[PDB]
Amino acid sequence: VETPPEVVDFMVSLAEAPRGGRVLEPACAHGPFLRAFREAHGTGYRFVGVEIDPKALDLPPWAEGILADFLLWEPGEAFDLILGNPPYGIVGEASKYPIHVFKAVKDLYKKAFSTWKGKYNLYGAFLEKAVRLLKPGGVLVFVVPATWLVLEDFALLREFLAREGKTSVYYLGEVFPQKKVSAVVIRFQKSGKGLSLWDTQESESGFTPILWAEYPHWEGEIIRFETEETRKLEISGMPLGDLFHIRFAARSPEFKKHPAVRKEPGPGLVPVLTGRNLKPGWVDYEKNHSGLWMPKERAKELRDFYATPHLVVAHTKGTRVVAAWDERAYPWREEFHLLPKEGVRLDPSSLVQWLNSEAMQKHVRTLYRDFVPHLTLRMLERLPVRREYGFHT
DNA sequence: GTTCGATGTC
DNA sequence: GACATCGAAC
Ligand SMILES: NCCSC[C@H]1O[C@@H](n2cnc3c(N)ncnc32)[C@H](O)[C@@H]1O
Repeated sequence: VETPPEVVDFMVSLAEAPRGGRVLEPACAHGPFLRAFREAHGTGYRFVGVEIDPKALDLPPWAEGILADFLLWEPGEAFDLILGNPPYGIVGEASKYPIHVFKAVKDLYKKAFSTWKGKYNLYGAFLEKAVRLLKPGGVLVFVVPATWLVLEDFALLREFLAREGKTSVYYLGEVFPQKKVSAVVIRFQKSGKGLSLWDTQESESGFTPILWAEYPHWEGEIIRFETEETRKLEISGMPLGDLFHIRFAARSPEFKKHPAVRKEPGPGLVPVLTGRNLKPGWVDYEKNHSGLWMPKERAKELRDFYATPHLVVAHTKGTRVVAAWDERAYPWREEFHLLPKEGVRLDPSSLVQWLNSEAMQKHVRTLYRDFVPHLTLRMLERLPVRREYGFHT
């Protein structure tokens, strides 16, 4: 894992520190950020690097190297500037997640971080740790995944940043070669308040920040790339979430242990559908992509709504809206399942067409770009639906 | 119940 | 690029 030169340069161009100030690079290894900052701003600073793997710690003699777990590190003094690229990843069982540590250690992280939510991520913890290590007025500059702009797992982190100081977010995108992640650079200052969202332009000369929008009273709300168009479209109709209760499919384990489910096709048996069975406007009821089969009528045992024809919206087809009406009412292993709320009148055919329209695809693409490889509930809830498609009585 | 991916694999 | 994880985690 290395950070592209132009990314480091761009980040260094956003960093600031007072003469003789303390500068730190967490999870430094050989310290690419300390080197770049020193070459750009001089040597009149106290350079510190923290690395947990001794084989990786390799700093120049003018910097102070510290062997320790950054997240549980307790220095004597706070810092004026913290910059770097923290490790990303969920802490969990190796068969499913990338970060592997003793449960007791994960317990220590949970105890130390007030923003730790759900499965959380190593990068969220590094952000909180760095902010806590920041001296009043101090500045932090990290490059991390863009997922924290919209995901629930990071609601406390956003709320934390909003109340601890001022934040600027610069969208980069997939700037890490052979690394499947959409990234953003965050410049946080432990003072003031508000949020500034910037887009960037890449050139040979490097990255150039382009001011997109400003939210002076940001309190941790989901961060999006709004435009006059997205705004105009959102107030043109009722949020989809006000018309439908939104549930998710029962998970693979539930099906796998259910006595009515089989690993092979058979009479009276039907496949448990997945995102691969959902297409724009229709459902492929024949193909089996889950390796699971079961009698249709028994599906209501895992989720009661599996017995009722209803609207289905995709979750993992990237940032877009793919919907279809499940007229047969099949058992599903994935996707969103929307049940109309009491008094809600709708036109399935027309609503489906609206959800799959090009206009809708552009709407979500503009707002959430490629932060995450999904259409999340938070995104789905806010989709605007006008009277032509759904009406609340 | 439902969330998230320095995604997993073609 | 196509096309979506899928189950451990809370
Ligand atoms: N800055 C480069 C991206 S992160 C990878 C580096 O982070 C170091 N690292 C991972 N977890 C760490 C932790 N908890 N504390 C300090 N360094 C860490 C790794 O050893 C590796 O050198």
